[PDB]
Amino acid sequence: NQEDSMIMNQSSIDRGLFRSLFFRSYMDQEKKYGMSITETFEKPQRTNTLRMKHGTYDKLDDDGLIAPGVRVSGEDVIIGKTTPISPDEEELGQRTAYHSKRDASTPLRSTENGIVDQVLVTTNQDGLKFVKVRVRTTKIPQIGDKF
Amino acid sequence: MNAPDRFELFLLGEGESKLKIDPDTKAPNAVVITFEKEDHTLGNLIRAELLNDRKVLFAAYKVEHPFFARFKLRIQTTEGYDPKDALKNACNSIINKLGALKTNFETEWNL
Amino acid sequence: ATLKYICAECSSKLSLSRTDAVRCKDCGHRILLKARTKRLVQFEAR
Amino acid sequence: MSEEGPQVKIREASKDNVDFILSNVDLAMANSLRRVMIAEIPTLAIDSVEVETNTTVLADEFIAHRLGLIPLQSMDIEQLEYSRDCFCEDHCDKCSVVLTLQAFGESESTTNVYSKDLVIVSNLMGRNIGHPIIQDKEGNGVLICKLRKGQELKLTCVAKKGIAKEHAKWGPAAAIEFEYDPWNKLKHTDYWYEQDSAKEWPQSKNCEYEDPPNEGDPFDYKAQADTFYMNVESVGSIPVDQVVVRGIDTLQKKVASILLALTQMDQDKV
Amino acid sequence: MIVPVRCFSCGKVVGDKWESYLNLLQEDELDEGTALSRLGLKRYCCRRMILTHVDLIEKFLRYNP
Ligand SMILES: [Zn+2]
Ligand SMILES: [Zn+2]
Ligand SMILES: [Zn+2]
Repeated sequence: NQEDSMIMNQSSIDRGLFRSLFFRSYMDQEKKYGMSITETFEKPQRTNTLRMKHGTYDKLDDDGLIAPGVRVSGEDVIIGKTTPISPDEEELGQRTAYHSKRDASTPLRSTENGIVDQVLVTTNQDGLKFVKVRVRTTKIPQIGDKF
Repeated sequence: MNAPDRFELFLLGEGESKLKIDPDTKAPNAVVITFEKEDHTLGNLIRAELLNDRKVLFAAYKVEHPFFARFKLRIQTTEGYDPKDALKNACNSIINKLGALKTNFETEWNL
Repeated sequence: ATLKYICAECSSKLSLSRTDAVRCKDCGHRILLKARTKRLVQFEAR
Repeated sequence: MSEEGPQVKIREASKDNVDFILSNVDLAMANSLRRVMIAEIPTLAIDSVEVETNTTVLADEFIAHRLGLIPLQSMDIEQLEYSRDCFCEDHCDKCSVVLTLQAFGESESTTNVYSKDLVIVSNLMGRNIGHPIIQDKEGNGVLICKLRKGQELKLTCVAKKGIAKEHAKWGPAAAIEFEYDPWNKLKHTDYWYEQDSAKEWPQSKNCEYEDPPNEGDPFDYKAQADTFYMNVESVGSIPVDQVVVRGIDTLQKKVASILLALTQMDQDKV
Repeated sequence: MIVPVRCFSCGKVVGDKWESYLNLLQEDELDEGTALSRLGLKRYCCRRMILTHVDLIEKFLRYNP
């Protein structure tokens, strides 16, 4: 405790001194205008997805979402948003096969690490499906924390 | 994040023997012993008993850093009194006193 | 068929799938809760 | 140190208290004993929680944390295999105790979930361990959480063996009073004062067990520390007298283990 | 948000005293200090665990999910 540094009782920390709970929310929207291209939510596949991220999608359900209680860490994908291949001039869909299912998913921030708390599925005033995911994790006082 | 495993406070790891005895070069009949996974809960007993032995010239210890459960013990004795054996004697002594402590408590408790 | 989500402001389960509309059949709400996974979650009590 | 030392005298005693006068001992041992009681005595406690159902207000790990702090009967903890040394996969009845918790808001009023509601599932094999310690005169051992009518909680717990060094949840000591040299005769401390330290500082209760120093006395520089006043408590998992005895046993084992190590090296030496 | 099982500074279980604590304040109508004493909370490092506890869980349970 030499400067403004301090000595904290580890046993007290163990019991629960200054322990806190942290929440973070993610979100995404269904799509824009269906001009020969639409966007949605659905679990992607390594061989049936174009420009897939370097994380994982095996924690996603049918609609690309994760049920509460599931432990999700780091680069793990939480919202399996998909957006059709756009190799053409108009930036719309295209007559391709495996790569037609181009994704546009959302994962956790690379430094995050916790479990899914709550998932909300609604629509905006434009009738567009909206996904919002809240996750949580415990913060336990470290030697770099400020008090 | 990068916090150490609490098991490392008392359980020996791979390649970690409990004790390591090195010979000092700064003085004759003197050794330095490393206690792995062991703080001065035990260490302070050892020094205390060593200093009750009139054939011991030096007995002291230090914990070089609190991040690690390690304990340095330095022992210097008079000629012929191998410091290693001096330590062995200190241990025997401590245990014998603890045995009596237990017995006296149990008796006092029963009464 | 499959419990995809549960109505908000009402314990009533919806179990609706894609294209079935987010509107709660018995409330009119548009919230929808995914509901806790079937998988058991282990915590280190430590 | 040769047996004719530690004179244990008990002033007061109860289920969770032993008030000692430990005389004829080395301060180092008095302290070492204090320390070993604080953090090197094995106990039983929930070290893993499976959440099956939780529609309560409290977070999953919030509850799990609380469960780990509930004291469990540890009388026969020495008969339970230490989990780190258990060759049996994951866990088993020989090295762990399984408890479960099932609660539902049957009433429209707030339903309280208590530690008394924990149920042991695994086979104790006749060993006196696992039973939630209940010292509440109302029978309602430790409040785990409160529960609203439409909410439900279903948990599975696995208790293991461990020591406070691993985590404070394992400690049984609670608190240990420790004092020596009631009257400042050894001059181990220099009283801070703004006028008269004899009046400014409160006289310790232990002072009645030792004759007051005289102003005509010369500093007895030959005197050593001795006669330690202690008061060991207990969280209930281990009978307060066992807390002390087992603490002593632990030190014997610790010294014996380094003695053994010395022997082992001598055996390996030429 | 419920009473901490065990005193942060001691490990002394105080998670089974909250209910009876409130009763001492209500049914018996005792001074908080004397109530804490009646609970056996001698050390101030344990007294504070109850004396300054904020029971928020009662407010949380006012919501219907
Ligand atoms: Zn509804
Ligand atoms: Zn096992
Ligand atoms: Zn306290």
